[PDB]
Amino acid sequence: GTSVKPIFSRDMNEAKRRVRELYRAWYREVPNTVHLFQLDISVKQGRDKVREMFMKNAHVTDPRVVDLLVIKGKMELEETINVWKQRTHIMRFFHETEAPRPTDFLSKFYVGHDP
Amino acid sequence: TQDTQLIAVDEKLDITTLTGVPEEHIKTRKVRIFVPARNNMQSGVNNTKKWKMEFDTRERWENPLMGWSSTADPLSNLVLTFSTKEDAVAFAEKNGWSFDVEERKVPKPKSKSYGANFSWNKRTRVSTK
Amino acid sequence: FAYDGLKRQRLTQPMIRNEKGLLTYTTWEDALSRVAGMLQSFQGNDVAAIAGGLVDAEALVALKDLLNRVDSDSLCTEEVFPTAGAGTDLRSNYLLNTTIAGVEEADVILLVGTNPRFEAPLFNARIRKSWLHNDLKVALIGSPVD
Amino acid sequence: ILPGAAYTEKSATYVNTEGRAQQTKVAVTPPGLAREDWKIIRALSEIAGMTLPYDTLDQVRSRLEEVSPNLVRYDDVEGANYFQQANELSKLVNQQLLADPLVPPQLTIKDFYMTDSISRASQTMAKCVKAVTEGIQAVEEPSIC
Amino acid sequence: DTRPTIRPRNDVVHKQLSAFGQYVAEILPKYVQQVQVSCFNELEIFIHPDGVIPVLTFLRDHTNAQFKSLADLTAVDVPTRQNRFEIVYNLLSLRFNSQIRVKTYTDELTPIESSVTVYKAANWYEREIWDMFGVFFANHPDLRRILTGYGFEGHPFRKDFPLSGYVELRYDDEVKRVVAEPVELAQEFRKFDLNSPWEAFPAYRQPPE
Amino acid sequence: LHHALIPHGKGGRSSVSGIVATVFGATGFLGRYVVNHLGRMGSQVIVPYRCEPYDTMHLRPMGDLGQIIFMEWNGKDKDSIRKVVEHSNVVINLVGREWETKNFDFEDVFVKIPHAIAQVSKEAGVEKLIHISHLNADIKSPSRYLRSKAVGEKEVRAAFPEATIIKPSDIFGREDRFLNYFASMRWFGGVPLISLGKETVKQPVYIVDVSKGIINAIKDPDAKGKTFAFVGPNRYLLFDLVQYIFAVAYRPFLPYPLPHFAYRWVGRLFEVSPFEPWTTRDKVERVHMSDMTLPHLPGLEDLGIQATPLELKAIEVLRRHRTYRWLTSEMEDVKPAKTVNI
Amino acid sequence: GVRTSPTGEKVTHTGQAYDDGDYRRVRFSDRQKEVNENFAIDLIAEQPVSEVGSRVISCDGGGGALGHPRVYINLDKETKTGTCGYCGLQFRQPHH
Amino acid sequence: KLGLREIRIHLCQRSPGSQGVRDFIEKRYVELKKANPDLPILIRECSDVQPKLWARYAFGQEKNVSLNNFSADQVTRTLENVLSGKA
Ligand SMILES: NC(=O)C1=CN([C@@H]2O[C@H](COP(=O)(O)OP(=O)(O)OC[C@H]3O[C@@H](n4cnc5c(N)ncnc54)[C@H](OP(=O)(O)O)[C@@H]3O)[C@@H](O)[C@H]2O)C=CC1
Ligand SMILES: [Zn+2]
Repeated sequence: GTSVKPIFSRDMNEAKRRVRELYRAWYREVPNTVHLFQLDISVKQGRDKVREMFMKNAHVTDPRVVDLLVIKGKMELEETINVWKQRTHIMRFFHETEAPRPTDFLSKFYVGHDP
Repeated sequence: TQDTQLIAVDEKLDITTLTGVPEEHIKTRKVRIFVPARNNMQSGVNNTKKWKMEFDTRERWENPLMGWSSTADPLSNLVLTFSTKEDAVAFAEKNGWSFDVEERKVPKPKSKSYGANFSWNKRTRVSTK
Repeated sequence: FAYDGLKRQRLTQPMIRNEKGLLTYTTWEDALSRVAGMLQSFQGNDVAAIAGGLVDAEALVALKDLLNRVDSDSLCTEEVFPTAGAGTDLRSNYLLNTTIAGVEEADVILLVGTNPRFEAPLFNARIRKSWLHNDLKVALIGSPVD
Repeated sequence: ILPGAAYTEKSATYVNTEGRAQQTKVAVTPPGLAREDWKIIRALSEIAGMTLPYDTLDQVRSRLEEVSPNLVRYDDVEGANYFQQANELSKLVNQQLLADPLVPPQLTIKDFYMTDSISRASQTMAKCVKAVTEGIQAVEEPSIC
Repeated sequence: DTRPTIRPRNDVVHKQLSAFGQYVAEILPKYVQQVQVSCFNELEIFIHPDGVIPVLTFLRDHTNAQFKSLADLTAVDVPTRQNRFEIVYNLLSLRFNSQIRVKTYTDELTPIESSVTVYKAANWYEREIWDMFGVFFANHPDLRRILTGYGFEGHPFRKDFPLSGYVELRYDDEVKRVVAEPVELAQEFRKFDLNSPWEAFPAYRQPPE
Repeated sequence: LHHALIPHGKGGRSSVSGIVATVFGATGFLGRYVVNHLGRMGSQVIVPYRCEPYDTMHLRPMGDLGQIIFMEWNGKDKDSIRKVVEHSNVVINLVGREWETKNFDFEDVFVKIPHAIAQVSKEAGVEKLIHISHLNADIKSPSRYLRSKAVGEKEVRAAFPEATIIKPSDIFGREDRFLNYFASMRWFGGVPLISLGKETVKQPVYIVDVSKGIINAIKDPDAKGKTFAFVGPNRYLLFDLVQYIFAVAYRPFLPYPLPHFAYRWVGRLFEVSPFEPWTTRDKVERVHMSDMTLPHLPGLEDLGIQATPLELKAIEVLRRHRTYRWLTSEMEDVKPAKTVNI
Repeated sequence: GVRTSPTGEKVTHTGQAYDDGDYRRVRFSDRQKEVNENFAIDLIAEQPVSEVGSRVISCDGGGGALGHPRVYINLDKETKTGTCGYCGLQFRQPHH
Repeated sequence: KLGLREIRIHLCQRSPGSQGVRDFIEKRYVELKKANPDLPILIRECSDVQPKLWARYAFGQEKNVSLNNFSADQVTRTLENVLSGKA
């Protein structure tokens, strides 16, 4: 029924807690990768990208779900500070080559039959 | 049943946060839950006993080099069989797809009688067998 | 065997009249702009629309709303139904009230001024099926068409 | 000559002769540069200035629900009523019958196939019309299948 | 044997394993939910998810079982079943030259205790299952992607995942680095509806629901 | 529109944008990026070439199968141009070099052949010819290159009235020969600037913006006949620009004045090399030519492309020139240079 | 057989030919449009019709297992010579 | 002029709340049509739909008013109010 087995967190609050030290670690992590990975973006240009994912992932309310991606974020952070990823992998977050996609209905109508 | 700190979560299941479906393919795409129609040129009915969920069709343009059927919708050739309808739809909300449900069309029960082929007055006498 | 019509004479791109009076291909913008430009000018009951045969209910309601924000309640259609009396107000008038399946339990029928064989072939089959089994008494007033 | 889609290139809602609104799903996308039908008027309204409210397919059906509540309920004959009041509303004018016998436009198999734009355009329909107009031997497709 | 095509049947092994099926069921009635032996002499031990650690230790340590080799650790994602994923273990008993299969069920969210302690082989199999399917395994030494590319999102072996995927790759010169783009096939995968509309096996006919 | 040119598919590698481009002289700095954007959206590019096909290999992996087909053309033969631009709708002209080979004078690669593509394209039936010429193009400029470009614009416009003329300022990028020019100046002792280069204001523009400018110009139905001037956001005095370059490269800056007649002599000596010259007398003049401001000329923002300041994407060009010491140094280490603004 | 298009292209057996504008034609320039001259359509017409006398005639296509599945053509309609649907060889009764 | 371009009622065939409007159209409808022959009183009906009245005025103008559990005379006044302002 409603009773489900929680992963680590026991309600929203410490689920809200775990997203913090992920942000705590990510924020401390940005400037050294920009140096180590020889990135083209600025130190400022990394914090927003770290930031914008977080409230992009904001409609989520289930405590089990919240703890599930905080592990994925931790793993992504894990596979970043050992330079396991590469310049291309990190840059894939910046949708650079992909041209901007329209948003208004009229532009959708002009390009092709798609919602 | 487990004594493993059973929290009573109530919010409806939504794993769209994790499946990784890109933003375009999660909201805009509409899935249809239906029982496949019996192929009319056949007669067997084995293919109409499992609910199937399929996604809407998108653009199909011909490749310039050689005439192809190139598309750019990954969720095109993806059907999923389901035992019962409520179990099929439970997948849709869980994956947050705007669903459309049909109903299980089944052949209505007919009454066949070989004696009718030769009646005395009823106008159902078959002209030739 | 009508799917091949979909591959026959088809419209692909917007076309507008040139200087001389021959339709020429053009982009979507100017075709819409020309329509939108002079739809803006005329208003009132001088902007009409005659829906065809194979039309979408979504298309009908879109045209109805667009052509009523210029206050033109002249939305017409090819088929003609008597507006005297209920007209379109009462749904019971302009539809098959008995439903198609209902003809399989009717006793007598009165086909009036129509040829259902070529107008609605499936509807004629149900009459035949009920005529075959239930022994319905078909009556026709109009053409002696078979 | 704003080009629209066809009845197999959209997700429209066609209602039958007994008031059973049925949805037609998209099979093949519209050819060339043609778009959907409601996507023409909605796009036309935006540029013109009197922008329509609905922007997606679910939106227009919801509005289509607002105008009439039966054209959204799919595959269910919303059995109407009220035959009798439409009767005394009808005997008002009383008109007058003419002397022309009731002759349907369709009288022989010949005129069956040539009905609509899709049918007239198609070649196979023309072949069937040819088949029934002249004798019973001037129609054959060479095939040794 | 007059029949030269039909595979021979080994009833002695069938009886032998079935008796051991009653054995394991009686020893651990707390977790074992169902036990069956297939026609080709394979025993499936249907356990409850919390029994992953206790039951496995029994077959690995009990003198009369001695299953001391983790053959494989897989899951078959069934979108139909309420808890879709179904984790499957295969164990081989060196002393009794027999193979056993303990199968358990799990949804996307509920985690399964990692069998690394009872079977240190499971450790790398543990990582693959999460990577391909998304079944998270509790108290694991190091859960991480093992197969997919670094930063790859989604769980590929999941049925809802498309065959071609969502992300392509190519070299783009204005950035002088490999970049990811939305998938755009030069040819869509021609799916084939190669299913006979006639029943194939009257023996396995489902009940007339 | 022809049925094989109707746009199709979401913009991508396998998408049919509907453009049959004929980018002339794509085997270069400007040509490298323009095809990349053309290849990205999906567009048959004829990409004629004259050099060894090996030098065109990097041109290959930027389009779908059968989309970057190559053809062999000669600059002094009309028939080669006609074959290359026969079946097409958009022609991009990027021919032109910064030196004077014995087989090609400056006026040639900027009038003679650019006349040839311009004239033949009109006869063939092209509709969107786009010819590129320097923004500073003056008829009486001290340098022949800048003179040849100016008369070049006049002639192509006459032959092809509806030919969009793009007027870029100095373009910087990885293989730009503009930032690399000053970066390579460190080899020959200090950095010689005439009158310390304190009376020459330059307004460079990043390569990709002009590349997107050409692409947007093709799509734009109003580019017919217009003459765009592609320029960067900020103007920098040349001395401060060189200060910025050597700061980003962290190499020591050793400016010293040099009279104009002596630098011209130095340019003469460097022209002697029978290989790719490093600095010609013409090149010395260009460094002195300040980018004339042409506000009446429609710029870059009208197309839609927002200019990228050189401060952001400067390490791309100059990270290579840095020694191992300051190789990992970031952008914020060096402050933005002062900009004399309009 | 192989004809010549107005542009100069060679129509294949299927009748495919890139038309006048047809931007795709750029590929054939500096190359050739590969066309097979041995057109199957007219390479079977000149084969004579067998005058075998019977009502049902088998057609292995030559070589037995090397041919095509053995089909029985009915040589009864005395207007049109029966042809095997696998190879196109025309068979006919010897006009009684 | 925004006077009564069209009138639309949406009632349920069987919902007890819709009973009131059903009685209204059963008795007080023919008189309404004779009073305003030009004005179309659409009676688009359905099932499990609460009794509801729609009014269509001039350019893109529509107003809504529910008829839930409305009595017979209650909805006659409701329409009488709607068509009172024939502008
Ligand atoms: N900052 C800048 O560099 C600016 C440049 N421009 C103009 O843009 C154009 C391209 O610049 P950029 O890409 O940097 O130049 P590059 O020298 O890097 O490339 C020139 C291109 O033209 C071809 N080419 C040159 N001369 C001939 C010839 N005689 N016959 C055939 N092909 C020839 C080259 O082929 P190959 O490599 O084999 O010689 C190459 O494809 C030039 O006209 C330039 O003056 C305009 C404004 C600013
Ligand atoms: Zn044969």
